[PDB]
Amino acid sequence: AKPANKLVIVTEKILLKKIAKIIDESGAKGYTVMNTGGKGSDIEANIKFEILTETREMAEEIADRVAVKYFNDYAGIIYICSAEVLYGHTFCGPEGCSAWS
Amino acid sequence: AKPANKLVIVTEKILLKKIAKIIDESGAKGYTVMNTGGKGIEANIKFEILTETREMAEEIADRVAVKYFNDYAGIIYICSAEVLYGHTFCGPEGCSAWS
Amino acid sequence: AKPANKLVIVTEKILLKKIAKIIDESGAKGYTVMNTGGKGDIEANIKFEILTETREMAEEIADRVAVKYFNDYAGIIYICSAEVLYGHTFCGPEGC
Ligand SMILES: Nc1ncnc2c1ncn2[C@@H]1O[C@H](COP(=O)(O)O)[C@@H](O)[C@H]1O
Ligand SMILES: Nc1ncnc2c1ncn2[C@@H]1O[C@H](COP(=O)(O)O)[C@@H](O)[C@H]1O
Ligand SMILES: Nc1ncnc2c1ncn2[C@@H]1O[C@H](COP(=O)(O)O)[C@@H](O)[C@H]1O
Repeated sequence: AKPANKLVIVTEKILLKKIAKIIDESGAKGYTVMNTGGKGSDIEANIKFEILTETREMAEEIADRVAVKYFNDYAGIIYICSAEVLYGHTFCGPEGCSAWS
Repeated sequence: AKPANKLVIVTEKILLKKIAKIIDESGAKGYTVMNTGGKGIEANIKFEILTETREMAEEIADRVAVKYFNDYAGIIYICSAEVLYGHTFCGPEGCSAWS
Repeated sequence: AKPANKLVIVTEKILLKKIAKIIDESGAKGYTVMNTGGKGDIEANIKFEILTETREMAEEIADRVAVKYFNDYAGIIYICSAEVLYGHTFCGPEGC
């Protein structure tokens, strides 16, 4: 297994394209996105991104960039969870996530 | 970053309003909720609530489980999380950027 | 609270039933599944979340999925630590 930061961005659904381009520009190998309801009926349409990154620094770069650009004007939260990747074509590399020395 | 518990509640879809009410009264600052499928394929909902303290997450869990989970299907779990940004969650003092 | 492993499988929509069958055959007590988008242009996929009591049960599911499918289909499998606070089946009759 390969350690990973699971970066989660939940924000207003209109920022989808802007945030995807920030993720693409970061070096992250990919991302998962989904529609969600958020309260912060009072529920509104949100989007949640989940981005597994190899380093804490890459996660922080993405978080920082989204927040500095958008979080004055739009509701959102960004957090990280620890994760381990077991299988992942691009995340772990050709030798997979359980490489030996 | 500010330590948080990510409280997850997966349950029957018909409980959405009832559980949102509990989360609202808890002092939690917000929540996410989404339609999901599940087997325990049924129509489910999943709530995600970040809480500042483990006690808040446990009180919400306790309230929901006692009120509904002997009569309806449901699972409640927590993940550790660190909040980097969150205007309401971290408040004015920010997400302790240098802690 | 009862420690748990949260196994997450993101993969192609067509494998929904096939992966569900593998999760069940593993002894896992349940799973959640949802429609997602991903890049890895955004395309439609699915995400499974499976809480397991043991790490080996999570890796058994993971191994069986990846060997059977990840040469031919897009996907990622990862695990997060979790604790279950309430669950009928996960914790048994005496609760978590
Ligand atoms: N404590 C929280 N737990 C979960 N989601 C939250 C929380 N606070 C805010 N959010 C999410 O992010 C938005 C709130 O943004 P903000 O008020 O700028 O933190 C809402 O749409 C929620 O979906
Ligand atoms: N072991 C598990 N892993 C992930 N989700 C679960 C698990 N057990 C139950 N669930 C979810 O919670 C719902 C209610 O569970 P249950 O009360 O066991 O029928 C299910 O329909 C699933 O979506
Ligand atoms: N680093 C990552 N973080 C989050 N999700 C990912 C990542 N890499 C891949 N995925 C998800 O897994 C799916 C298939 O990935 P791939 O097989 O690598 O193209 C993508 O469409 C994403 O939903």
